Amino acid sequence: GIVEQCCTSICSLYQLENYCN
Amino acid sequence: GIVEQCCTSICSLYQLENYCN
Amino acid sequence: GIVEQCCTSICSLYQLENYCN
Amino acid sequence: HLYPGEVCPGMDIRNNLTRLHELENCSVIEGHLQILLMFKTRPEDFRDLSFPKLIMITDYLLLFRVYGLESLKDLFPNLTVIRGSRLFFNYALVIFEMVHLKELGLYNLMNITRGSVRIEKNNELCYLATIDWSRILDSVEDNYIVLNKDDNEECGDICPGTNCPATQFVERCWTHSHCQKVCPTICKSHGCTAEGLCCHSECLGNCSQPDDPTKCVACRNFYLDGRCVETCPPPYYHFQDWRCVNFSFCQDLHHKCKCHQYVIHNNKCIPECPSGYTMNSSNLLCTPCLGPCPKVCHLLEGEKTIDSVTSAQELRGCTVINGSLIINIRGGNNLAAELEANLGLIEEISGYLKIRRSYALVSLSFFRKLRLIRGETLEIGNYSFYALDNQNLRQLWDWSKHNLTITQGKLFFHYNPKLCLSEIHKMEEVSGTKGRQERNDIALKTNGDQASCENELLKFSYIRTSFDKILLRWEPYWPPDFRDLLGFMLFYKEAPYQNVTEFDGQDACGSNSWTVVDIDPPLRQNHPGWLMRGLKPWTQYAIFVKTLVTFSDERRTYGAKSDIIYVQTDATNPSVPLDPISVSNSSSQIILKWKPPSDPNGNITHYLVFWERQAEDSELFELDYCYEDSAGECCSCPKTDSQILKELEESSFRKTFEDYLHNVVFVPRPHRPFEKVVNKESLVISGLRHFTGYRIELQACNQDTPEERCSVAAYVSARTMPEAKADDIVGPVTHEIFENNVVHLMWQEPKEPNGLIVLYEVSYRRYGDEELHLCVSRKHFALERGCRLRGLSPGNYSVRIRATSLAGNGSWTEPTYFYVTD
Amino acid sequence: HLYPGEVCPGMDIRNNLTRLHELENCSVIEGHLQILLMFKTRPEDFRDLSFPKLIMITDYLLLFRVYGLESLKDLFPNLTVIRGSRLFFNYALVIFEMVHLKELGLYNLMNITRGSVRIEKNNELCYLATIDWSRILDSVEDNYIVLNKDDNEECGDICPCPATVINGQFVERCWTHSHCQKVCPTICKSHGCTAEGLCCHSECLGNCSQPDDPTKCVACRNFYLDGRCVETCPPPYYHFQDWRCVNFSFCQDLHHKCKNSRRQGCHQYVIHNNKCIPECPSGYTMNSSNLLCTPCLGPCPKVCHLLEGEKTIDSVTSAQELRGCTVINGSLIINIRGGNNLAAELEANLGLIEEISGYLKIRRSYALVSLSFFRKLRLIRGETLEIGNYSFYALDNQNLRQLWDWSKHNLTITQGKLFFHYNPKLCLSEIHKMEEVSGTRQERNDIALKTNGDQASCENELLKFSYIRTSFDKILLRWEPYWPPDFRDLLGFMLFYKEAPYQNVTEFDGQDACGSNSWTVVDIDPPLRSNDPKSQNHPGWLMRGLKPWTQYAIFVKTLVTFSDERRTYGAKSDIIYVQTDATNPSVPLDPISVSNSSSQIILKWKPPSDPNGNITHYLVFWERQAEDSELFELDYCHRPFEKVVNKESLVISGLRHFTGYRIELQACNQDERCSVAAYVSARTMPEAKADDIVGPVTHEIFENNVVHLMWQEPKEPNGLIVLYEVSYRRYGDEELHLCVSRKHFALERGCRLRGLSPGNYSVRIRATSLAGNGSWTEPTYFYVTD
Amino acid sequence: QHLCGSHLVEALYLVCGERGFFY
Amino acid sequence: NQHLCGSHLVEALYLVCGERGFFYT
Amino acid sequence: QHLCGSHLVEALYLVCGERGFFY
Repeated sequence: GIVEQCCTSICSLYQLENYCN
Repeated sequence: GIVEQCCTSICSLYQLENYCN
Repeated sequence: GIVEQCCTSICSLYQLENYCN
Repeated sequence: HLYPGEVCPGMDIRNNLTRLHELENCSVIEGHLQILLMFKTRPEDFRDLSFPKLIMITDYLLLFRVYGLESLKDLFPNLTVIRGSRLFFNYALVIFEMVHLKELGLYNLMNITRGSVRIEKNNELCYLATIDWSRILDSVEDNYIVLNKDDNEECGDICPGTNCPATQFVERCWTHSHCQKVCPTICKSHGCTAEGLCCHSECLGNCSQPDDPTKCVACRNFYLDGRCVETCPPPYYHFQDWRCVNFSFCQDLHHKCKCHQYVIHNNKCIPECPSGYTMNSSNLLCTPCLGPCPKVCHLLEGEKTIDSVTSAQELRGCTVINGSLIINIRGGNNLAAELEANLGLIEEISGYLKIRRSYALVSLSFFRKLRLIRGETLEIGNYSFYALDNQNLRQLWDWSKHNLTITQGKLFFHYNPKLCLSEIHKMEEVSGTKGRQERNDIALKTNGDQASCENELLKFSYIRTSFDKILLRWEPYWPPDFRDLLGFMLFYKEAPYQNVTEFDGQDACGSNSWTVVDIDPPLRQNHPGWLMRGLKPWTQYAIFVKTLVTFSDERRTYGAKSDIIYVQTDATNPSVPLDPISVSNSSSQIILKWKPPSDPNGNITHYLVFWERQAEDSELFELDYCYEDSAGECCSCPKTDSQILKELEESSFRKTFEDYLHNVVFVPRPHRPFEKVVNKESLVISGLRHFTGYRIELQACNQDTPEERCSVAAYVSARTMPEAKADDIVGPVTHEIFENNVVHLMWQEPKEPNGLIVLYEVSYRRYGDEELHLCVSRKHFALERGCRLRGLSPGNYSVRIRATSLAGNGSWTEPTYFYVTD
Repeated sequence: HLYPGEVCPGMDIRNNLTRLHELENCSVIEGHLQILLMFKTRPEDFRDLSFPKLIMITDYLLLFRVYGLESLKDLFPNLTVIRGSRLFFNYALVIFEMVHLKELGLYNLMNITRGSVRIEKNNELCYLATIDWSRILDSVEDNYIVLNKDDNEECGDICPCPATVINGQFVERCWTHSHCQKVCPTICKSHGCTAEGLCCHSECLGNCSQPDDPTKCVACRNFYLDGRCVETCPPPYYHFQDWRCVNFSFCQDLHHKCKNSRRQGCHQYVIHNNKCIPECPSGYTMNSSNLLCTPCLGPCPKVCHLLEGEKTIDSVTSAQELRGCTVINGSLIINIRGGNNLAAELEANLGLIEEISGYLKIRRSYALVSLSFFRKLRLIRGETLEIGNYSFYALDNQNLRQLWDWSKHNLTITQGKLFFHYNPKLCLSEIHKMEEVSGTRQERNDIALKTNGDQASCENELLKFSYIRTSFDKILLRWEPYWPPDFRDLLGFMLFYKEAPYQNVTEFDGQDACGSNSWTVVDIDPPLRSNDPKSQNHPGWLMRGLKPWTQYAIFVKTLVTFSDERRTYGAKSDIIYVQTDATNPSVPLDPISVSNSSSQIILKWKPPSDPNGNITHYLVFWERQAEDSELFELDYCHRPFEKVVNKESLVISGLRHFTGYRIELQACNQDERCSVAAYVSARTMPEAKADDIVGPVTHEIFENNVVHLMWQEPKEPNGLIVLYEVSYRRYGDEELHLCVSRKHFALERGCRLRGLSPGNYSVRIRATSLAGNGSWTEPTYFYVTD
Repeated sequence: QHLCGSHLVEALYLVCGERGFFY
Repeated sequence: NQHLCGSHLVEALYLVCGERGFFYT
Repeated sequence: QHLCGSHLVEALYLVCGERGFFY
C-alpha cells in the first residue's frame, strides 16, 4: 500500500512518481 | 578487451561492429 | 608554591610530585 | 626615620637560607616578597636574626608552609608598613597554610596602605583576635580571620606590663614580648608611634617625631629628595603613589622586564596602560588610542605554548600578541567555537604559527579579526606557517569571511593529504609569498589524497515554492562513466545568514551542524531532484547537493556540487497566541496580555480579538444557602565509514562482475464584538460591569489585505470582582406594629445583587440581648419579600439586618427599635 | 537407468533458438551452460514448447538477456543437480538484466555443492522469499540477492504448501501458484532426497526415485556406473568429470584426438587417481606408460606462464585455474572486491605456489585481516619489476593488520623495494620485520612511516601501572617508566577511557576518537625527563573529573616520533576496569504520599537519581503533625522510623483520623551514610462520624428568656472545631441557624440562647471541624419560659 | 521524513505537477 | 555519460546488429 | 581540573604515596 512506503516509511522523489496517473 | 576500449575510452560505431559476426 | 601553579592553570601529576615531602 | 639601607628588588625565597639572610642588607622590598617551598628545613635547621635596615615592603608578603618558623620575630623585628601595591587574591598580606607557627613577632606594624589580609587554615597560630584594625586599615571587612586558634579563645595571651598603651583577651597585643599601640583621639589613621604620640598625615606607620612631615618612616602620598612631598616634578613619575621615580629608573625597569613591562602615563611609572591607550614607541607613552583598544597582554620572551583550552583563556581581551603561539590542541566537542571565543579578538600575532600534530578540526578558521600575520619571529629554515602530522583537514581560511597577507617566511604544508592542491595554490597567491621574491617548501607529493579537489557545478533547471516545502530540480548530471554515480547526499541547515558556507559550526570530533538527506541516482531523461519533507513557513534554508563517486587507490573523483541558495517558504496562518492572560484589578478595568505565536509564519500584521457578554446565573436565584517522524529514528543521521566502505565495495564488486562477463561474452572477429491590536502584547479595557463574566477569544493574524488567514481560536474567561453595595440593606425596611406581635419585615433588593445574595441575617434583640442569626433564603425572600417575625414578646426589640452575600461582610444595618405590645 | 538422455558436451547459445533443440536429445550436460543474447524470442516461444531433458550440469548455469522467459520450468522442468565443479565469478547460477521473469520453475534442485546464486537487475521478479535458501544453499560464497522487486511490492511474496518457518518467513513456501515447496530432513539434505520428501541414500545426489536406495536414483553422489550409484568402480574404467566411470578406450581416444593439436585447449590425456585427467598434477611427470602419471625423476617444476605477465584475483574461479602449479612466471594483484571471506579458499587454491619471478600488488582488501594464502613462497626471483623498482605494492588497504608467521615460513626477496603507503590498518612492526627478512639483510626502503599505523594498534613496547589509587573523585595511575632509546621521541601518552557498566570492553583498534564517541582519548603531557628519575620513578596521570561509584575502562598508549629503526613505534599499557568508590546514595525521585483510608497512607518513591553502590536500606522518618489553631483569636460568624531494603512502596499504619503528617524519604547505601532528605506531606481523610455531636443538648432554662445550652464536643474532634451550627427551630415560624464560635463555646461550655420567645422549641446542632462536615444532632425539645 | 494524508497529497501535487496524480 | 559500460554498453551494442549474432567461442 | 585550597590539599595527600605531605 501507499501508506507502507510513504506513511510507515519515507517516499523519495521517484517513489511518488509511481503513484501519479 | 571490450571493456578496456568501450568503458575506459569512447567507442565509435566501428568498434561496436567489431563484435558483430 | 603549589597554589600559584594549580589554581591559575590546570594542575598536573608531576607538579604535585615535586612539592610532596 | 629615613631608610638606612639601599633598596633591593622583590624575591621568591624557596629552599634557600642565604636568601633569607640577604633581606638584612635590604631596606625597601621593591617588589613582592615570597617565602615558600621550604621542605628541607626543620626547627634544628633555622635561626633567629634581626634586619635593622629593612623598614618597608613595597608589595604583598606571602608565607607558604615555611618549615622551621615558630614565630614572626625571627625574620623581621622592624617591619612597620606593608603597602601591598600588588595583590594576591585581593590580600596584601598572605599567610596560607602555615603551621608550627605558635605566635607572631611584629612590633612596629601599625598600618596597611591598600588591599586585604588572609589568615586561614592556621590551627596552631595565636594572637590573631587581639589586633585592632581602625588604625591599620580603613575598615574591619578588609581582613579574613577564620580557622585560627585565637578565633576560638584557646590561645594563651600575655603582654608587657600589668608598660603597653594597649587597651580570652586582656589587651591588644601580638606576642608575650610585644604588643599593639593604642593612642589618643587627637591622632589620625595614618599611624601613631609606640611612645603614645600622634603622627602626621604625610607619614605612615610609626614616626620618629610626632606630627612632622620632614621625618616619617614612610610617606603615604609621595617621597622625594629627603622630604615628604605631595607631588613629583618632571621627570620624576609617581611610583605606587608612594614615591617619585625619574624617567631613567622607569626605563631601567622596562629594560630589565622585557614583572610586567613598565609604562609611562599620568606622570606615573605604572605597570600597564589602562584600556583606551596605544603604546607610543620609544617613549612607552600611553597615548590615547583611536577607539576602544583592548589591553595588549605581551608574551613572556615572545613565546606561548597551547596544548589545552585552559591556556587559550590567557588571551581573553587582547588584540596584539608579542611573540609566537603553538596551537596543537586535540579533542573536545565544538573545538572551533571554543577557539573563536578564546582568541577571536587577537588582531595580530608578531610571531610564527604552528598547526603541527593537530586533530579534532575540519577547518583552520577560528579567528575573526586577523588580516595579517607579521611573522617577525622566524622558524629555523625561514618558515612562518607550519602544518605537520595532521590526518584530517578539509579547509584553510576563506577569502570572503577572512582576509590574510604574509610579508615574510615560507609556507609549509606537510602530511596533509586531505588538503587539496588548489587550496595551497590559493594560499600562495593571495598571501603574496611569491610576490615578495620568496619560494615556499611544500609536501604536495603527500597532499591531495583522499579528498575531492576536482568539482563540477550543478545548475537548477526548475524550482517552485509552497508554504512548508521547497521543490528542487537540477539539470541532468552524470559522470563520464555512469557507474560512478551512487546517488546524491544533500546537506541542508537552517541558515538566516546570506554568506553561508559548509564550515559554519562543528569543526570538531563528533560534532555536526548540517542535516543530510539521501537521494537515489536519477532514472533513465528524468531531471533529478528532491522535495523537502515539510519546513517552517517564512523561513530560509541553505541547500546544496554533492555527488558520490567511485575512488581509485590513491584518489579518484568525478564529483560535482551545488551553490548555496536561500529560498523562503511562503507563509500560512500563525499558531495560537501563547499565554493568554486576562487579569482584572477592579470591576471596570481588565488587561488582556499575550505572547506572540510560537510559529509566527511571517510578520504579524495584527492580532484579532473576540468576546461575548455574560450575565448572572439564574440557577443561583433558585438555589438556597444558609515508525514516525515524531518519535525519530535518527536526530542527525550521518553516513558512517563502514557504510561508505560497504557501499563502495559492493559497487566495485558489481562493476567487476559486469566487466568479467563482458570480456568473455564478447570477442572480436577471427454576535460577538471584535477588535484589532497591531504590534502590542497588551490591551486596556475600561467601563465594564461589576461581577460579570467575560469570555475573550484570541487569535493572531499574519496577513490583512490579501485575505484574512488567522490562528485557531484561543479562549480565556475573566470574572470581574463584585463591588460592595450589598453589605447592608439598601433602601428602608417596611414594617408595621400589630397586636398579633407579628412583624412582617419588608425590604427592597439592592440596586444589583453582584451575582446572588447568600442570605440575610436578621437579629431581633429585646433590650439589646444576644445577637441572633436568621437564614433569609432567596426563595423565602422572594415569597415573603424579605422575612416575617411570627410573634414577639413585649419589649423594645432592636432589629439589625446584614445582607450576607459574596460582596463582603462585617457591618449590620442599624437596629430599628420597635416596642412590641400584645 | 538413472539419466534418460545422452551426455552432451557443454553448450553456449546466443541469438539462435535452433540449437536449443539439442537440449531435448540428452539429459546430461557435462560442462557449463550459457543462454544469452536471446533477442529473437517472444512469449509464445517459451510457452508452446518445453524441453523435458536435462538432469545435471557439472559446472554452472548462466541465463542472461532472455526475451519472454517467465518461468524456469518453461525450459527445464527436471533439472535436479548442479555439481559446481567450476564457478562463474564465485557463482553457480546467474540471473542478469532479466526483464521477463515473474516466477520460478525449479522444484527438484535441493543442493549446490559449490558456489552461490547471483540474482541482479530484475524489476518484475516475484517469489524470492519463499525459496528456503537455507535448505538449498548448503555453501555460501558471497550470495547477493539484489536489484529485485521484493524490497518493493509487485505480488507481495504470497501464493495459495507446507509453509515452514526456516528463514524467518511465516508465509507459505512455494514456487508457483500451482506448486508448493518440497521438504526433506536436513540429515538427508546433503545427499539429496526423493520426490516424496523422504531420506535418500548417501551415494545419490539431488532427486531420487527410490528412498534410501542406491540402485534407483536420478543422480549419484560418488560416481555413476552400471546405472547404479556406487562408491568406486573397477580400474579397467577411469572416472571422467568425477560423476561417472568409463573404460580406457574413451581415454585413449581423447588422447589420440589431441595428439595432433587442432583443439585450442586440449591436453594429451593421462590417468592419475584412477581418472583420465588432461594433465598430471605437479610432482608427476607426463610420460605415457599406458597413459598413467608416472613418478617424477628429479626436479619437475611446472612453469605455468600467466597471461599479461600479471593476474588479478577477485574470484575463486581464477584461483582454481592455477591449481597444481609450482613455479609461477609473472606478477599478480590481490583485490578483495566486497564479497564474503575468501582467505581459507585462497590458501586452499594457491597455497601450492612456491616461487614467483615478478612483483605483487595489493589493493582494496575487504576480507584479509591476516595473510595466510602463501605458506610455500621461499624464493622470489623478481625478474619483472614495476617502474619505481618495487617488487611489492601495498596501496589502499584498510583491512590487514597481520602477516604470515616468521618461525615456520621464510621469504627471501632478492630484488626491488617494498612499497607500503596509505596503510594505517597495517602496522609498521610487521613491515620492518619483513624489511629485515627479505633484505631488499637490511636496506632502508621508501616507506612513509606517517601513513601506516594511524588507525591500528601498532605499539611494540609495553607499560604496566605500578601505583594505582581509586577514589570517588580522583583516579591516579602510575605506569612503568619508559623512554625509547632516543630520548627525544616521547611526546606524551594517550589515556583512553570510556564508561563500562560491566567488563565487556574490548581493546580499541587504535585510531583517534574524541568528543562524545566511544573510547575518549585524553592526551597526557610528556614527563620531561632523561628517563633518569629526578623526583619520580613512576609516570602516570591523576584524572579527577570522575563521579562517585562509576566504573571506567582505561588503557594507555604512547606517541613517539618515527624513525628508521625496527623499534620505537610506541608502547602499550594493559587495560584496567577502574570502578570508583561510592560515597553518595543520591536523592530519591518522585515521592508520592497518598492517604487511602482514615488511618492508612501509602507512600511511593523512585530509585535514586544516580545508582551508587548497593542500597543497603531505605531510611524514613515521620511523626504526628498538628494543625494550625486560629479559632481562639478569630471568628467566622526521636521520630518513628522504618528501614526497608530494596523496596519502592511503603504504607504507614497506626495514624489517627485527620491532621497533617510529614514524611521524609532518604536513600542509604551503608548501615552509616544517607542522602539529603526529601520532603512530602499528606493528611489522612477525616471521619465525618467522629465529628457528630455526642450526648443530648441539656437546657438550663432561666426566665430572662435565657435558655443556656449544654451540648458536648464530638467523641474525637478532628483537629479542633471551627464553630457550631446551632439551628434551633420554632414550629410555626421561620427556621433559624446560630453560628456559635469556638471562643464562645469554650467560654460558656456551649451557648446561651437569648432574645427568644416562649414556646416549644427544637434545636438541632451540627459541629464542623476544620475539614469535613458532621451530621445534625437530634432535635432536642425545650419549652422556653418568659 | 514520513508523509501521510494532507502532507502526502501535497507531495503528490508538487512532485507530479506536469501530469495528473491519484490517491 | 557518452561512455559505454555495463547496461549502457550492451544496450548500445545490440543496436548495431541483432540478426547476425556474435562470434562463437 | 583546578586544585585550590582544601581540594588541592586533598589531592596532594591522595596522589602522593612515596613521601609525606608538604604542600
